[PDB]
Amino acid sequence: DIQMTQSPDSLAVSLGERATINCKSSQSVLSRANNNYYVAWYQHKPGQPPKLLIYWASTREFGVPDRFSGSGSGTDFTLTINSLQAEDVAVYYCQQYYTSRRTFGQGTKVEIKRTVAAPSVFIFPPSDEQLKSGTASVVCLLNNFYPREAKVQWKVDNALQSGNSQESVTEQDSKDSTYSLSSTLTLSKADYEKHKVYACEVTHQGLSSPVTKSFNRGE
Amino acid sequence: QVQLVQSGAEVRKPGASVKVSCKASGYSFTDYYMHWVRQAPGQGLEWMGWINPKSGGTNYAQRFQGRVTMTGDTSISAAYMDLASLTSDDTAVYYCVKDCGSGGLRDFWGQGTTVTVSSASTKGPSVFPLAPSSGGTAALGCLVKDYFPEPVTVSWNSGALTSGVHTFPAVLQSSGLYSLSSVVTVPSSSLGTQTYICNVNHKPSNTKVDKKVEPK
Ligand SMILES: O=S(=O)(O)C[C@@H](O)CNC1CCCCC1
Repeated sequence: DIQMTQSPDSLAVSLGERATINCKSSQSVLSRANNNYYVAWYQHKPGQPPKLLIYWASTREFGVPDRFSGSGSGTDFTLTINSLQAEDVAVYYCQQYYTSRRTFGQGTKVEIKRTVAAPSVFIFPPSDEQLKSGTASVVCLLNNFYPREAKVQWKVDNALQSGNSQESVTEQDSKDSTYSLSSTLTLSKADYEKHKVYACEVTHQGLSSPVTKSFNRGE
Repeated sequence: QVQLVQSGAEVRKPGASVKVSCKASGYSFTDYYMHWVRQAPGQGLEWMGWINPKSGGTNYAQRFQGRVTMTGDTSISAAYMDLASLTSDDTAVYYCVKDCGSGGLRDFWGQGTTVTVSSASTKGPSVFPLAPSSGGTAALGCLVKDYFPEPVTVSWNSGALTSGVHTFPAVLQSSGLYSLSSVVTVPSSSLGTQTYICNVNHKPSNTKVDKKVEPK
């Protein structure tokens, strides 16, 4: 089958600057009959199905802004976004349709590159309502930071926790180009009521040193 | 111009099969190709196969050969994707895609059908407060814990409060149940005057909860 290898995986580009996304076919995708490359580019955003931008490597689909362009040269395909706008934040995929079986590339996530912004950190103890149930969730919020890379370290009575937390991250905010992240530490009610000091320690390149938010159980 | 209407979300146990439908209207009903594309959590788009609903001809990706069957009913402009021997690797959104002729737009997509492969039973969430406890601004929220299947929606003050709201992607817990957090930042001065209610809806369990969140 024909493989499509995209690069890079992730691209950060300043507003109004040029984004370049690459895709390499494992074999020719050129028709000798019409000299067209059988390559498409798709844009995938939340709340909408994938959207065709470019077909036959370089033909823009109706309704696609002229800042999108495609190029094909043998096995190398490029999608260029000139004058990147916040609305262009998406995952982009190449696709070959040279063969009867089609192949997507793995995708490239495009974000707006803004200046580094440190997170604002907040910690929430488990509710008394939840404690009735035999589980405790401790929540740490990292608000409005850039870039997305951040380390959350939970500590309980200064013991570093590993494997008992989960986190998830918002899509980039369209107005300020930041991320937010929530981490949840799950522990038994018995363990929660045994220990005292609950801390969320945040490492981020916008901070000089890690920031800790903490509470003492019962205060 | 063209609508591809897909069947509703499905839950299946591992080893079961699922059949998803796609019904076209607006342009043609016979000689076009319908494709199926899926997206599993954290993964890229994956092309599954095509069917020509006029001829009934099909072609499947090698990794689904022997496990997928696509069929068509040209009389109701319908295409079906039947996937057998389901595992958690088949939890995904499944999209139908029409291949158009020359003249206009080259393709049209359905909105997707979510299939969840799990042994978990339908369960409505518990909703716990994240009570406000930082430089003129306070954070508060709702923890929406232990529900199945996806999705849940959260609004604030019946959708009147949008500024500073962040609703995180759900996480799947080792229990097989999902958890989601929604937060909002507000002026600290507002915590005395203004009420904050998170509106949680889990349609799969017919569970709607309004939780008022206040300082402890
Ligand atoms: O109105 S919406 O359907 O958007 C969300 C709905 O759950 C709100 N219910 C109200 C909450 C305040 C007290 C009266 C009941």
